[PDB]
Amino acid sequence: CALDPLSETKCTLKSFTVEKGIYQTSNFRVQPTESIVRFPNITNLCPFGEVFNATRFASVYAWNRKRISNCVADYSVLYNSASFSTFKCYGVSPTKL
Amino acid sequence: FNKVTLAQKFNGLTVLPPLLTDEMI
Amino acid sequence: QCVNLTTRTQLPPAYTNSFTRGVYYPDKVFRSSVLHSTQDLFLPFFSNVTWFHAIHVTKRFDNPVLPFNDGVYFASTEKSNIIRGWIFGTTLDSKTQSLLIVNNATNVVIKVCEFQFCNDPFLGVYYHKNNKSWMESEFRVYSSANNCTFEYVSQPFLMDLEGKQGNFKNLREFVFKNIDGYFKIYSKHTPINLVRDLPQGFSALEPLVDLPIGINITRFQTLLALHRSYLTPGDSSSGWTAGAAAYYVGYLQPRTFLLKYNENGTITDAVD
Amino acid sequence: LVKNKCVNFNFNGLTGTGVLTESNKKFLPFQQFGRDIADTTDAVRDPQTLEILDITPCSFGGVSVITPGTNTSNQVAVLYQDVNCTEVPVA
Ligand SMILES: *[C@@H]1O[C@H](CO)[C@@H](O[C@@H]2O[C@H](CO)[C@@H](O)[C@H](O)[C@H]2NC(C)=O)[C@H](O)[C@H]1NC(C)=O
Ligand SMILES: *[C@@H]1O[C@H](CO)[C@@H](O)[C@H](O)[C@H]1NC(C)=O
Ligand SMILES: *[C@@H]1O[C@H](CO)[C@@H](O)[C@H](O)[C@H]1NC(C)=O
Ligand SMILES: *[C@@H]1O[C@H](CO)[C@@H](O)[C@H](O)[C@H]1NC(C)=O
Ligand SMILES: *[C@@H]1O[C@H](CO)[C@@H](O)[C@H](O)[C@H]1NC(C)=O
Ligand SMILES: *[C@@H]1O[C@H](CO)[C@@H](O)[C@H](O)[C@H]1NC(C)=O
Repeated sequence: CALDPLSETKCTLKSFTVEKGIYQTSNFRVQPTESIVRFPNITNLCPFGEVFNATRFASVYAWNRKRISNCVADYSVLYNSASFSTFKCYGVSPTKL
Repeated sequence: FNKVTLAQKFNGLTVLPPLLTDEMI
Repeated sequence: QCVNLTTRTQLPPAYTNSFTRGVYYPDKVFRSSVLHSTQDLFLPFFSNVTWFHAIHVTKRFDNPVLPFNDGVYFASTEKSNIIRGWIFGTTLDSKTQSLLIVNNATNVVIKVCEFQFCNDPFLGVYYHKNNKSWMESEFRVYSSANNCTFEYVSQPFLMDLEGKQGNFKNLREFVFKNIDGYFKIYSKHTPINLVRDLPQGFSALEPLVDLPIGINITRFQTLLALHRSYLTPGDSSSGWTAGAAAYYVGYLQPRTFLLKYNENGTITDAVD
Repeated sequence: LVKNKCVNFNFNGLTGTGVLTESNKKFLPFQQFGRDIADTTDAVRDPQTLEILDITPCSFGGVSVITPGTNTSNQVAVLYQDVNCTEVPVA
């Protein structure tokens, strides 16, 4: 029942002989080649560069606070450079963004 | 013919054309 | 410091039926020549809208508290950009967070903080001799701000460089919502010619900006802009002057609406 | 993206299967994905180039066999209900 179309008609009709006519034996369905994905552009990145590459700093007792919100984050540019001494986080893995 | 107006393809539904087309009718 | 201004006698609220106005796109989906039925919160087609006199004529001042009730309609026929600011929140003090939406000739600023709003705040502008121009200061509305969780700069939607065109006044309508912790704002610019501010012409409302701010919102208050009173150098006095203006405030309600989409996707007509 | 090929698209916020083709219908500057009667995803706007793409369900249909009869011959002919001849050998 899976070698020739005529044998498929024989199997679907449950007989060894077939009369002249038309018969529907199987349903044919295509499948996707691959899964594609699309997302909006990369705009308004986190201003980590303007903060980490700042010309001057502030005193510890008068530490300056910067607010970063409503923007895209990219932590790869942070851990990519091996130019740091202590890279410590609390409660979150850097590799599980 | 022009006085009759509204059958579309979908996920699992199809429509088969008639044996006798309009011209032969 | 805040300049206080209240009147013992309250102006009675006027009324208007707001003919066939207040329809916005419920979603951002596209349909071509389809009649679609939606279940969302729309302004009733023939309802009572409150026509408020922000300044009444020397002149009286009033920006009274208006309950939100999960949706507000807003429109006006201002000619000199008298209406500039919106205020939303719970208590409008330092106790809880609040939302201020203000705009100037350059850009719109949306800012949600623990704003300390004055009881009777108004926007004041004064001439800058050093800058040889006019600027706006938002400190007249709030004194101290702390814990600012959102900043926003965007293109202005209320001001025009042309100015007043005469009798060809332009009508601007806004619709606010608060669903799933999102603050959605709609707008539409439409010219008018008739004396009555809300005409029979029906036009759709297009989305402008969505805000993902989670704050309990139950009360809102409108804001007005005032100009500094300037006298001769030989005289010294303190005061503020502005032109008379009015705006319309209507409350949304859950209703079933049918919208007619044309071929190009623009709403042309609707029925309640 | 790939056009005129059956793919499992995953666009911004919505997921589905179908084919991606060139568009002629024009959206409004604030809309994301179109629709049609019965509320099925008919077209999706590209977030990148601000272009529109129509979505068509994957080609499918029932097969059929043309048999003159067992007692007259063994030759047969297979018929697919509604398929373009380019994408027949898929399954
Ligand atoms: C999203 O980003 C892509 C790539 O950065 C932009 O694609 C550009 O499109 C213009 C169209 O005129 C082409 O001239 C450029 O060659 C494309 N590539 C680049 C790198 O610019 C696309 O325009 C962006 N879309 C939005 C809405 O910002
Ligand atoms: C600082 O500038 C250097 C030089 O361009 C660059 O390599 C580095 O990534 C910058 N740091 C950040 C945090 O952007
Ligand atoms: C005057 O202004 C102060 C400051 O907000 C306010 O507390 C007070 O109630 C106002 N009084 C009157 C009579 O307007
Ligand atoms: C709809 O779009 C077509 C094609 O651009 C245009 O010819 C027609 O005038 C438009 N109709 C309206 C009402 O805008
Ligand atoms: C043999 O096949 C023909 C097909 O043309 C059919 O008409 C005929 O009935 C068949 N004979 C028998 C005995 O079934
Ligand atoms: C089948 O697809 C080819 C591919 O270009 C096209 O030229 C042809 O017109 C299509 N035929 C039908 C009947 O859809």
